[PDB]
Amino acid sequence: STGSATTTPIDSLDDAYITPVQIGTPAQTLNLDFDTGSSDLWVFSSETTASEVDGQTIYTPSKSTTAKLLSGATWSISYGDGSSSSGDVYTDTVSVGGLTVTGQAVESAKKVSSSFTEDSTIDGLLGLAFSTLNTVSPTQQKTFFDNAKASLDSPVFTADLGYHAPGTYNFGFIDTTAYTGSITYTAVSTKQGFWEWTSTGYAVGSGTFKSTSIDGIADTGTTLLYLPATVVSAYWAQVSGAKSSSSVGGYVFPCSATLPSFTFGVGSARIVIPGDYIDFGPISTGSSSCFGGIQSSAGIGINIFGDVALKAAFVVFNGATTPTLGFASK
Ligand SMILES: OCc1ccc(CN[C@H]2[C@H](O)[C@@H](N3CCOCC3)[C@@H]3OC[C@H]2O3)o1
Repeated sequence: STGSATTTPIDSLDDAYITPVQIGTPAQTLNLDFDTGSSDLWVFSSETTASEVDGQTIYTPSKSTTAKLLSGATWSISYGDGSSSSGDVYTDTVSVGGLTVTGQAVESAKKVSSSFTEDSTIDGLLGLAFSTLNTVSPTQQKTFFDNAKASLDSPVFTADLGYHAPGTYNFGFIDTTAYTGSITYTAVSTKQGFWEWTSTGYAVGSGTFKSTSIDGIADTGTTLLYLPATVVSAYWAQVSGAKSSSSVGGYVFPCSATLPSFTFGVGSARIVIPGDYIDFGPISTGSSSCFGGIQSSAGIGINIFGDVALKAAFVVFNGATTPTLGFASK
């Protein structure tokens, strides 16, 4: 089997991407944030505290003839931005772009934090990291991909995120028309449950390539590119007037600036992030100070190849017995 679904930026800055997902019988279509950095599938629901729902589409398990309450199961997730969600669990039929899984754990939210409430465009998350990170208790549950894996033509999915444009998630096949040149594959460690790999280095603009190992995760659920302080300093040094601001919470730069590209290494291959991918616009409405899309990972503990990096590539999440990651230019 295979599946193919279009993924769309939620706003003009590509702050996140949503992908339509069919849940239940008859189908209830929710727009979910496909997140290769986590392993829960959770949704806004009929059970979510009413004051915490503001515009989102909800899953109503009582209206699904295939929904079954998973007895005694609960879930709770905290995210690094201080946001959070929690609730109970159903199993139900879930389909993505024509690919169907029966008995998928669908984690129904009873509570969500204010950041989720304030964002009407995201109806929940679909995790695509390794199932060891799933938060369901007392019995951990499997990801959509893990459930679909055996049935797929090939045990893979690909992420093809657009810059200010739609893109695609494919399951079970590699679309060889979606990239240029070759796909370079690189080793993955699953020891922390992530798609964790090691970049071979970086360049800033037309600068010299720096060979240096950068261990990080391929994370579609993170907006920006988070890299070591040394690297990030080297990047913003090439932007006149750029400064790290404590009050704003990272590097900002004059909106009139022309941003240099950023290149990262995948083995001997090179992925080039165009400079305008690194512009996330005025820090507040009407400001001439803009927020940078490359930020320091120092306060995180791990480097994160978020959408800013991934959208510059065609990315293969290879879930073979020994998983690997593939990157191609496009
Ligand atoms: O956009 C919608 C949304 C909500 C939750 C997630 C999934 N990724 C999250 C990521 O894990 C968190 N990291 C990012 C890097 O700095 C440390 C904290 C951060 O906090 C929420 C979001 O970014 O996406």
